[PDB]
Amino acid sequence: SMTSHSWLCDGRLLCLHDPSNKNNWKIFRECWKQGQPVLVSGVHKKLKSELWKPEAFSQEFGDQDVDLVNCRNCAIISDVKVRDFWDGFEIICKRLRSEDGQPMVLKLKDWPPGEDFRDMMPTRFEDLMENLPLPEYTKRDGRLNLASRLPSYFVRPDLGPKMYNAYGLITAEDRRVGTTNLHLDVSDAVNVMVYVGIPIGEGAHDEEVLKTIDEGDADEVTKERIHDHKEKPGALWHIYAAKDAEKIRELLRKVGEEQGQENPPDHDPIHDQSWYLDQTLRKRLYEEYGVQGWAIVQFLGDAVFIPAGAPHQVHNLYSCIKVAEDFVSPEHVKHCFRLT
Ligand SMILES: O=C(C1CC1)N1CCN(C(=O)[C@H]2CCCO2)CC1
Ligand SMILES: [Cl-]
Ligand SMILES: [Cl-]
Ligand SMILES: [Cl-]
Ligand SMILES: [Cl-]
Ligand SMILES: [Mn+2]
Repeated sequence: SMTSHSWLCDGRLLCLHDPSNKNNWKIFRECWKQGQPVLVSGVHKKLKSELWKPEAFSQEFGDQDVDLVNCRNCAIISDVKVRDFWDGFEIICKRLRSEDGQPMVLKLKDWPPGEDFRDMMPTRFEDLMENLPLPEYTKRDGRLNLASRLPSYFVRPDLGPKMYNAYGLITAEDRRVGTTNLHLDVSDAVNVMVYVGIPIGEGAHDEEVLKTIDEGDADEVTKERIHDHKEKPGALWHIYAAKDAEKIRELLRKVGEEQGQENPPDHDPIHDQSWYLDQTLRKRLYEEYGVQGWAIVQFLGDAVFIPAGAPHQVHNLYSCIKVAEDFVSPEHVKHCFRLT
């Protein structure tokens, strides 16, 4: 039977099932006020699927100049054409190679650049903004989005949305690497998975994806979404409550010191965006500091709601296109205030 919602993370994560249900706010606001993330499934069914394909981005925009990041070692690949990224998205024999001769796991940096999404892609902008869930929170002029209503005493988010494009991590060694490292945002965000590319040429890499989800601490109901419904998993997230951010900084200062980094006692390892919490670090956070997080698998069409101030990291299982919009909910406006 169709149902309004369900629970993941053993009851700790709300999953809303109908992205356009006008009564979603009633279930949402109780979880959101407690500083929890929220998942909304089914957004892909509301979109024009032909606007979100890697081959269309390559054909329409392929001649623009961009920088890429090598996810395995953080090396920057400077001033290449954006088609050099898109044409290797799903076909592995077309990817740029490292010196070792392996195909690289790449992230497309800052594209479209700054606030240019709306100017470059007006039809994509319309399709996304008209179909975001919880529209009183997430639309630029929603009644519960304070972004446009705040004085300079508050840090205001840039004009969005922002696109996040990267290949899937592949090997056993890749399990310890992030697509996006641990960081926090002073605004709320909604992050939508609009396309998942399961490759060909090394298509059989499906069993290391299961070990990554399992070792990632994913709950038994999330594991059922693969085996039972054959949905496409895009990315493994870890999110932590805003209230736990200082204890995470204490762990990362102690590990930095153990690894012979030489850091002043006050430096901020979350702001640095230099760490990915692997299975060893996540267990140490729990055992030594008493901190539990949320392990979330984002499938095609899932919208992840990330609370302001919540530390979070992202690990792509397959090649992903994500589109995110920042907003300022009244529940979390304290996180962007410039005093006390
Ligand atoms: O006590 C709180 C509230 C959450 C409980 N905060 C202190 C830290 N904080 C900041 O430093 C601002 C300075 C400009 C942007 O972030 C904001 C949040
Ligand atoms: Cl909060
Ligand atoms: Cl467009
Ligand atoms: Cl709403
Ligand atoms: Cl990063
Ligand atoms: Mn973020």
